[PDB]
Amino acid sequence: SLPGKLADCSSKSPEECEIFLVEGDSAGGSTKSGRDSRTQAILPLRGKILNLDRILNNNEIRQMITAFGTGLAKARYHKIVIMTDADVDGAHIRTLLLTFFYRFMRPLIEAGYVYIAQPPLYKLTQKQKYYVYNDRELDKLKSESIARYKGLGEMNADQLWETTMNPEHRALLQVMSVIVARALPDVRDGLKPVHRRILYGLNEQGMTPDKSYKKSARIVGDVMGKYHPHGDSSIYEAMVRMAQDFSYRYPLVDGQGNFGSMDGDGAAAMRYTEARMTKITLELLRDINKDTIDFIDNYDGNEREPSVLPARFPNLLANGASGGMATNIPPHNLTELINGVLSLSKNPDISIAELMEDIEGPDFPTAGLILGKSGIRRAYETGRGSIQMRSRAVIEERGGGRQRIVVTEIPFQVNKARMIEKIAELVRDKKIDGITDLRDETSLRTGVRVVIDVRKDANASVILNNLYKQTPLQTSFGVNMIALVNGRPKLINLKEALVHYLEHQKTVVRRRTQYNLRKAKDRAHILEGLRIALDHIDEIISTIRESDTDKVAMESLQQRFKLSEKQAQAILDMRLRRLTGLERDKIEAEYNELLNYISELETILADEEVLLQLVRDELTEIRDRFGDDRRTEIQL
Amino acid sequence: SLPGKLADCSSKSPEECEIFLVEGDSAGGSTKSGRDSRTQAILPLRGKILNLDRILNNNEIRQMITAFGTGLAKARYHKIVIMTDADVDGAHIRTLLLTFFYRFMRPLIEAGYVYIAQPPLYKLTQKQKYYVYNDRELDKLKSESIARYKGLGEMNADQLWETTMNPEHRALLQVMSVIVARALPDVRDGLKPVHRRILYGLNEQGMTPDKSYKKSARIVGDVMGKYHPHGDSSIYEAMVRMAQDFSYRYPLVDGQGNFGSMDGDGAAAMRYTEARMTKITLELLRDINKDTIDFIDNYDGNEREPSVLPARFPNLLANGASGGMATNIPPHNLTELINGVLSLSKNPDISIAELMEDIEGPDFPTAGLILGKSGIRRAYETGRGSIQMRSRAVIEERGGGRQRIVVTEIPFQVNKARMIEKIAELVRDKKIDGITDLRDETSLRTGVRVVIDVRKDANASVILNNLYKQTPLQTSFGVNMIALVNGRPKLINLKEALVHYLEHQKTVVRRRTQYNLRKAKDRAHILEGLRIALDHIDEIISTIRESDTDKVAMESLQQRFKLSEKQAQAILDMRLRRLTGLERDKIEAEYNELLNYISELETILADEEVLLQLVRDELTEIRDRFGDDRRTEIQL
Ligand SMILES: [Ca+2]
Repeated sequence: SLPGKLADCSSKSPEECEIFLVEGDSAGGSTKSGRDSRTQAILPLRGKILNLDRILNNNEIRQMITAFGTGLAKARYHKIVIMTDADVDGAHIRTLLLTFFYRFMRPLIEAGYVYIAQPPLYKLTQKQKYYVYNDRELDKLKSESIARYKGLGEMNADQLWETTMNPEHRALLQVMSVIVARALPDVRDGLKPVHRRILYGLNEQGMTPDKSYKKSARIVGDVMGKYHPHGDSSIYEAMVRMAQDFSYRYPLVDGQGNFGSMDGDGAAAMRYTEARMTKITLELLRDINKDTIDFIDNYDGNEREPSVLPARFPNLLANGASGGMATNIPPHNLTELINGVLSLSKNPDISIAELMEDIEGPDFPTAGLILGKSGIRRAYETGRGSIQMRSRAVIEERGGGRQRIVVTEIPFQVNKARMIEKIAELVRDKKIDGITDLRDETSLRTGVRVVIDVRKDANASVILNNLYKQTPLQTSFGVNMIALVNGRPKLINLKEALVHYLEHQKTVVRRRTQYNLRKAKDRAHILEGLRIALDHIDEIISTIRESDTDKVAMESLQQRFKLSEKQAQAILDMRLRRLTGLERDKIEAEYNELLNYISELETILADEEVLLQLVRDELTEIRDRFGDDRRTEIQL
Repeated sequence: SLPGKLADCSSKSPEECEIFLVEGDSAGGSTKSGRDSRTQAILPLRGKILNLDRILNNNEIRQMITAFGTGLAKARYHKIVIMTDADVDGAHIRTLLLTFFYRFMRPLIEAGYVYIAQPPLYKLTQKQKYYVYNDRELDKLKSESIARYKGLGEMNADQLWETTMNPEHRALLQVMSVIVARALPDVRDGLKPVHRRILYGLNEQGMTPDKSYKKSARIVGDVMGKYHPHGDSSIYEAMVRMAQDFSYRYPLVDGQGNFGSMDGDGAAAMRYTEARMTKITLELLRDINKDTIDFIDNYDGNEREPSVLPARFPNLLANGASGGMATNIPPHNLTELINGVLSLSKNPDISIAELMEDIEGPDFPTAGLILGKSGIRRAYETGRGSIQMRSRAVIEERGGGRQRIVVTEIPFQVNKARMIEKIAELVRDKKIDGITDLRDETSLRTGVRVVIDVRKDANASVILNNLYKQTPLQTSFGVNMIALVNGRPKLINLKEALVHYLEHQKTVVRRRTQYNLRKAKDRAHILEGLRIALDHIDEIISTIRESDTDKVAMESLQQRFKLSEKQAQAILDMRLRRLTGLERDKIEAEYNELLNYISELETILADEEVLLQLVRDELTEIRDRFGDDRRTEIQL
């Protein structure tokens, strides 16, 4: 009987009593409310405390035991219900607890004293809503919107009680797609859920590069409330990351203010730093509203969001993807990439070895050196391979025979401070002799500059080679090209990544042509009715002003001038100001051009290669405006 | 020369060198970037570590010393600049550091080695923008929008460098309104910045009680991005608080899901819990868009927000205000309050003693007992007084002479768990004898129920009185009626609080009448032009279709039919569908009523008492629909 932590029941006979183990925040309070305190006692576990990571019993678990009473047939509660959420987090505790019981308290499992809660699963809102517990029941329910309960904290006390812990109605049980899709980038646009939502929220609020910087909170707050309902931290961090010259080969966010550093310096408060779209990002959301990608419902059903972006440049390979680290893809050269894609499109059957005549290999924003084509080959042929990144370092001779190491560029994602802080240790731990001083003079003007002062007697060259060994001054990049292909996580090699990409581009362009074509017809149709309308205006006003209701108006108009439902409507929504003299010709001018446009669009659609070239050209154009010089040197 | 923490410079002569102490997150990275690493070294202090709270030197401060070199004329840097933000937080570190230097390192101050940074203060955007450093310079600037820099993290590296740390241009210095207004409630609506923004964001997104619950994240995310650019935690917590039956006498938020408990149980994730407006909250935002309160610019200038709400019930006193705790106001009875206000309005000169014939005193959502009219009197007469809250407890006799204490209601804001957890200690510490068992069977059906089992030999009554002493089972409420009056924090007594309130109501109602009156005229004017327009339609179409541009159209119309600029405009924006038969009469019908309405509104405005009664009645109506029975008993 823990006083402050556990809620006790009146009954004292273990046969009657039942104890619910719920996650404190998940449903501690509401679970304490809906219960039948005459026979129901609750013990909320402090989720954070519980965290294969075995160790001495937790204060939380120790309490769990005390309350049971066995830790022996002297048990206090015959039934021990485990209430936990459906979510990733929830299954954690459910398993940890179960797993636990087996190891130090199996008799309970043997005795059938531990149960597992079964809350509703679905609520069908069609105010009438439904309480389904499994797909089959749901399938039968719907045949005879949906919203799946994935958190106990979504439910009120009484409902929690009525559906899940009230014996009369309850249905106890004796005794990872979120994790997946939520991390891995789509192979089509390179973005992972948070990033895509972010770039989308930038687009939706029209924070284009041509307009002024908006405060960061203004974007975090929007995305969090509409697409990504989690801590601001996760969104702001991910947004900061896209804005760092040393993190993205092609920053997608344009930040203003303090945005951290290679040393893991933090970024300023979100209400201080400003951010807007990068010009290259516009090529990432280009045509998004021309039915080029399928939209989906947002987490709660009140908004709509892109399953992918048009991604008019090969972003996955370009900017890379980063890691648990289920995947690990490196940045590449946009010019090389686009050139590689153009080479793919000229002939489908091109070899990875030939793709590599365009795509030299990785190309980190941080520059530096790659130590050989070996790991690159393996990584491109299979999707896995270690790649050797070594800093750009030179030694320079000065005064009284003294020497000096100057580190100009460091390996990607290496924390410069921790590296400096490390060499220092190797010197205090006397594992390095010759270093008389080390400074990190890295600034905006000098660029990265770590300076190691070697002494006269020492050998800088030798020391240097010893850093490649004892420090991050050389780091391996473990390629591991995993990405969402066809909704499923897949491992890809170089060619395959581009293939799915180019495919996406052919889909985007065609889908755009179609949208544009059916939007033009729609408008051409509407213009015909307007022309008719305007021409015989006298008539139109006659038949309308004779009509008693807007509905019969619709009727006469279609009847007498042979207008369509849409057309009649448009004429009724015409403003008197459209009656001026110039209008008629603008309507005819817009029409005559629109007809020509419709024609050109049907021409693209009709011919396969015409469309592919359209893709070829648009790609070529972007490469021309955004492509730049390679920074990382592959040597040997 | 701390390696990993401090950024070093090349120069080694203390005369040249200068060290900047900046707040790590504030501007650690951007400060490391803009610097002149040839003579400028930076030491970012880990803000969190630094937190009158004196103690053993911090690891942070210890580093500060090491780097200086004196801690002696053996100093390393002749100049020691302290860069910190303007914000509340910023002045903390600025003072802590200064204060520090005096105590263990005064020679430096004596030597003039410590300076203080002076970043720009204002940026005037009129793309041309300005860099002002003080109001006078600004005043001269504007005479010859504004946005005040209040965070170093708002600035880029190069600007930080150019304006603040570049010696050529820099202007060093040898050697709380936010805190205020940001906590205290406005005496007019009872709300404090976060709450008002929240209720406003509920209104702006139309999350009215008649529509469905929206996920909590959907409100947190909106408010945070538009009005309150801080951690989601602060907003969600404050929103949860407004939704708790045991926290607000009149919940302003209508929550669904897990929302915590008296035991300090947490609320569920914001993406799990649902929330919407409470019906009483509608009386809080009633007429907000009828020019009843002054709007202001939001933190970044892209949005507009209420400096106050209409607050059609006395919310400050009703729901209270809570605490550092600069203020502390208790909940009250809405019926009593409204009655007290009506009593005020019947005669301005009413005494606090008479107000108290309506307003019995505080009235906590948690019920319980108040121990006397004493502290109440003092609190109402002066705005300060201790009030004694005691639980509702009874003893009941059972079996073999055994007794029992049953606690039904506890004092306001007392953490029930911590209280139970406390009594338990008093029993293990053998400071209480007779308690054979204690249980907290509080549920939704049983309500609050703490049960203390006393034994036969013990005296429950005696024990009980010993709890009032040794535990929160009795708690004092320290009244302290401070609130924003006229932009300034002021202490108020009972009468004064209502006075400022009733005043606000007279302002709201009049301001509404005026808005309604000038909006009706506007529309009456527009209707006259439409009538004319429609009547002579043949003409109208003639003169319009003869016009070549919409501008000359405007001209002819005003000229020939003597229409006004607005009127001519409206006729041009008329849709052909408005030409149907029924329209003309609706326009005449709407007009004929509108004229009558305009008349009635001028009647209110004209007469003082007519308006006051309007307030009297509207108040009376709300009291009738929302007023309820008093829960807290004032006894003796
Ligand atoms: Ca947080």
